[PDB]
Amino acid sequence: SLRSDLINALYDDVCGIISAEGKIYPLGSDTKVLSTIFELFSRPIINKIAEKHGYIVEEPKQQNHYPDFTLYKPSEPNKKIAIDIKATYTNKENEKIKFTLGGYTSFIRNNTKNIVYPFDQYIAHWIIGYVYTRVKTYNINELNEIPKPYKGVKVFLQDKWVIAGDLAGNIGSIHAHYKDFVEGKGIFDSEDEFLDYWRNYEKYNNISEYRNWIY
Amino acid sequence: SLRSDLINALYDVCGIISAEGKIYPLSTIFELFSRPIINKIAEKHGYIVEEPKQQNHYPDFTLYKPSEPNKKIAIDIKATYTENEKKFTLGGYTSFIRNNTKNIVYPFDQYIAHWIIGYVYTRVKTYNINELNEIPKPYKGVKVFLQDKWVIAGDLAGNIGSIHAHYDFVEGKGIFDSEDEFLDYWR
Repeated sequence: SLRSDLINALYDDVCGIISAEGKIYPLGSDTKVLSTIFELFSRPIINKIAEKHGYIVEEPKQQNHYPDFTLYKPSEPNKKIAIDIKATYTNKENEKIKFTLGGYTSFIRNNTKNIVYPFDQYIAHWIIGYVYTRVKTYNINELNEIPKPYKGVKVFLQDKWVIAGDLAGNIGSIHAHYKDFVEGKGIFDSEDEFLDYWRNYEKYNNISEYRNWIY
Repeated sequence: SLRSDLINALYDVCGIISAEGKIYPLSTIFELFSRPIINKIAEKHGYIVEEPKQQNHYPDFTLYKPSEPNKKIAIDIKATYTENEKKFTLGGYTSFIRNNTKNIVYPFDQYIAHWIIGYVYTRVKTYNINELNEIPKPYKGVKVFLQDKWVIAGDLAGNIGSIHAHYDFVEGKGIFDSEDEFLDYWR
């Protein structure tokens, strides 16, 4: 399985940005730089495991476009995997955390807008999450002093719908603990249910209401 | 002159470095570069800086002397690219400028100045400290400027597009006659 191999490759970080002159600038939990920093560590991994399974990998040449990684065996080109990399922080190790998962007004509702390949062609939508515990340049010899943005990184690979939640922030994911994301304990019964909730989200506001609405 | 001190004080990065010494080859970066500089000069003048607490909120940096809240300065870190040739975008012309209390940190009427810090670069496996030379750069050459929003703004988006001139920007060379004509166009 590309999937079990892949996730077990993720199971086994940043000091700052480095210049050509070897000068290092710390980053320290200041803003969105950490999502770009996270996808960077993953690109190599997604690539070695795919290759060792005969899978192509691809990225949105047209920059802003879903998903970060499109995978597929040339033989059966029509079954494509969507792999998005999301990241979130936790100030308290062992507290519940949240993620954002992409828009619901575009490709989930249109089919073609803002996606690398048409939605109908992807058979799986995986999510790679990192939960990192929140906590004048430097030399190459100062790596162990440079004020790090976080201390501890956790990752999980889970299908998108499984962890999707019922509240917008751009879809918000469930509000659970690291374990619930790994375990796969979301709130939707089927992905059919997840698609229908988010496509019709113009009646209902949360899952109870929703399920009543389908009556 | 905080505009002076700032400009005076006002970019080569080719990778991110890991704890294990490894280096990963590469607009958030320029953001990250300005922050440290913006703050050291302002503390040198007595301004408290404040970033936004939500996406899409003007401005990137609001600065003020606590005793004069209606004399805050807004700064916007803007960055684009060329190799040497022929344009930025400038927030939105629908919100805080016609509203005042929307999509902005403070009411537009508290800002007695708006600026833009512009960076115009030129575009184009892991390595280690010795391999540092072999790391292909992300951008060839980087230029920087600060100028008000009204001095370099004009036609339309295609946000709200600035002029399409040659790094002019530092000289002001824009098309509007004043900041009243600037607003009286986009409003």
